[PDB]
Amino acid sequence: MTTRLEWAKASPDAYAAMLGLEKALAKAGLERPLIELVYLRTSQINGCAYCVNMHANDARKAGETEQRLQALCVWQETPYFTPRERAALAWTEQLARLSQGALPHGLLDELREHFDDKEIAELTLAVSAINAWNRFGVGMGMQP
Amino acid sequence: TTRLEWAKASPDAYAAMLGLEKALAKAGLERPLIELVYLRTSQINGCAYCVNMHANDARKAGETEQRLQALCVWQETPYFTPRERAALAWTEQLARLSQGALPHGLLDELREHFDDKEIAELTLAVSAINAWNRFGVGMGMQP
Amino acid sequence: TRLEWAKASPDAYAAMLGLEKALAKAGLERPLIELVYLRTSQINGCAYCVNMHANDARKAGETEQRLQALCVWQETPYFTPRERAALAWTEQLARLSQGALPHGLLDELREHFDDKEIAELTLAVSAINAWNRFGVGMGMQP
Amino acid sequence: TRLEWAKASPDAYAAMLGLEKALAKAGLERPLIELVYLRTSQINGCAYCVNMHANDARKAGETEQRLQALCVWQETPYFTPRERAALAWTEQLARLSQGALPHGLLDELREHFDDKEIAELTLAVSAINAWNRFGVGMGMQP
Amino acid sequence: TRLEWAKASPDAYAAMLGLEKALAKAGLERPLIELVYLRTSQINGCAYCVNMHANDARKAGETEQRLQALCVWQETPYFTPRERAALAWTEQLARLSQGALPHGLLDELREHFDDKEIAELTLAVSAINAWNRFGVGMGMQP
Amino acid sequence: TRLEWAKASPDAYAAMLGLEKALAKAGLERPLIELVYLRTSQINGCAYCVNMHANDARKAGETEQRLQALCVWQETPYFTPRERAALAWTEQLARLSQGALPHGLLDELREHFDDKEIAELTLAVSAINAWNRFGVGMGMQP
Repeated sequence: MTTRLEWAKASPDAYAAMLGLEKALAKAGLERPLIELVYLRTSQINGCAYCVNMHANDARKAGETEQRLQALCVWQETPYFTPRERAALAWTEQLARLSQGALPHGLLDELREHFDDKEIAELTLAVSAINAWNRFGVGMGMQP
Repeated sequence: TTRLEWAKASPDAYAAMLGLEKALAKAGLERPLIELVYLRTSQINGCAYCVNMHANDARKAGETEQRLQALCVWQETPYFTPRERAALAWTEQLARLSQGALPHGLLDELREHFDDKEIAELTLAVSAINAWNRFGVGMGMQP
Repeated sequence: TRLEWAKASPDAYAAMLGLEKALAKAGLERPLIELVYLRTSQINGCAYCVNMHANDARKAGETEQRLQALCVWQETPYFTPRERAALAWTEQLARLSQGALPHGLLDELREHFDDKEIAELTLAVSAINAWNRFGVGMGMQP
Repeated sequence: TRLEWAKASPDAYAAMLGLEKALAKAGLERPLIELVYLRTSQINGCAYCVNMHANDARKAGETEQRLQALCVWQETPYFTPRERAALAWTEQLARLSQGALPHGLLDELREHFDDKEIAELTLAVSAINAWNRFGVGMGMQP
Repeated sequence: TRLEWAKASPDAYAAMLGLEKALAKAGLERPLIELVYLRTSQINGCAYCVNMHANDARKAGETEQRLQALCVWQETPYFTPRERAALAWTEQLARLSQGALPHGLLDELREHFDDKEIAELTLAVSAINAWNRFGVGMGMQP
Repeated sequence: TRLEWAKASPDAYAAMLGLEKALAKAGLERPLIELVYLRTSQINGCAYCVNMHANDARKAGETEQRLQALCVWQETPYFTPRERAALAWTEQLARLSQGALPHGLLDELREHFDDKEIAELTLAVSAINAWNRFGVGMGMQP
């Protein structure tokens, strides 16, 4: 990492609070490989190069396949993802671009074809946290 | 009103999110600035639950009907301090992170008004409301 | 202001005031017109109009809760089905430059308004769209 | 038309007609106004107004080359520095809902128009923006 | 032009011409291809191509009313179902960078065209999208 | 695929292949071309092309760090000045439907490439844009 402002040095509290997001999802029932896809697809949408690099590397270390890794930015028209992963990425895409308009009503319905309500909160936790990391990532000018 | 009571489905999720709130309660950054950050991001993201909560909180604190109504269109008004306007510029750009690059001279601009600890706390504020909005919209919360 | 356009062109101003005279004599509820003006001025980024029409709406006894929730009205229970159908029209027509409007849309507001009300709502929308272009164009701050 | 808005509200029709009376009296060139009208109608997707104003410009003869190049006017050499300035304005005010307008813009047109003219141009912009909303919303088709 | 690219790379020019050579041989009707070419060049902001294909279309018959209405074709009564299907395809493939194609679109197209004609329509779309890229990139003017 | 377009139109497919034959004879580095193809397909949403060009880039060189960073290339240190100039051109021309090309942009790539190289680059950009339209349009999946 290179950065324009060492935000964990300047505010240990903020850094500790953000780790708390990670600590809660580390405990989550939701699969780590799904979460990695959510982190990776979100960081791509948000243009956070540090987080893209980080989370591609982690998904790959856990053996994520180069085929799914390269195709994730265009997942909709690929045969590579399960209906469960696809519902979670639809959620991810829409919630990454929340500034752009209303979220479709039936999206949460589609999720619950594939996930229980606890998984959905954990999923939304993951979206929420990466969107948070990306904002420090890009705002503080961090680079891989 | 909600479609999914997520704080009950995942107590860990809720605590962690409260964690962000506990950290900003300890922040040096002023609460009335945090309220405008929260209210404005909530407007941008279309979180009607959060817009309602944070408008209400700013007002009780609080904080002036003219500034609350003008906030959505702050840029072209004379109601906000140079420092508030630096933070609101930051807030607008970071709400719309999916939409493109961040103006590369922008962080330099809020360095004219905040120190680095404050920048970090501001970005924490920006990041937390962005997160709460994702919950408010995702779970279909209404005022 | 950057350019006092009413002094520059008295004719333009009186044509613009004439829009207000036509809808001052409209059978459409004033409080609703106020919400059309405020929402449109929000969408178009006209601080002068936002301040003016929030202030007039409040003066006329609109609620703070409704005034602060207007920008996110879709996901609130504060507005009547009638107000909601007008605000959906307001929103689409504010953004006319950004694509087609759904054809089912006029049929939908037809369920809430008669044809004279629709025509009057559309005048309201056009007028504030008009006022907003002068507001922003000429650099008016509130 | 799906809805006879002039029949439904005679006051709306008369107010709008009054905007056309003000600009009929204005100093600003008619051929410039027809380009403003046609370009806005293109951006707003009002097929009724595009057909009406392209026909009217052709009738006053306006020049098929300029009519066909209007929609891409920026990278053509068919338009004057004064038309280009008015068309930049037209473009920005059509799209007012999409964000703020660049502050240099009003400064730039003051290099080509005096303040009375700017007020008349802006009236033309607002007027056609208004007609387009009636045209599209009421489902007019040529 | 800012860069005479055919001279710089006669090979590039030769492969680009090969697109036009294949479409010359196509079953698909020339007047439809001109509309596709015209509408794409409008959308992509290539004034060079706009000028060229409006001119070609007209000198081949085709009708001032249809040429002025092309840019708002959707809300006009001027175009056949066959042409409407190709223009929707054209609009969407012009704006490929802006999101996904409706899955229904190809099926819709299949009601009016055979698969050979679709392939040829896609070639046409692809070719003008290619020509506009040189046209705008190399700073060519009409 | 939803439509075997090479069988429906052998002539379309031969023409498209002739674009690839021309760029195979180009001086422009193949590694640079695979990045332009890959980045364009990402932007245009062609999963078929993204798979193919990710795979060919990896075969041949080239280095997971770069493949995964490409979609966010601007904010990485992984790409050379020459490559960054070509990727700015690629991004802009991918999104031609969205506005005017920045006016100093050719002159910037001109600091890194001679004119032949910038007919070849623009040929690559144009060809992958064309391939993406067949891929998305015919509903091809990897």
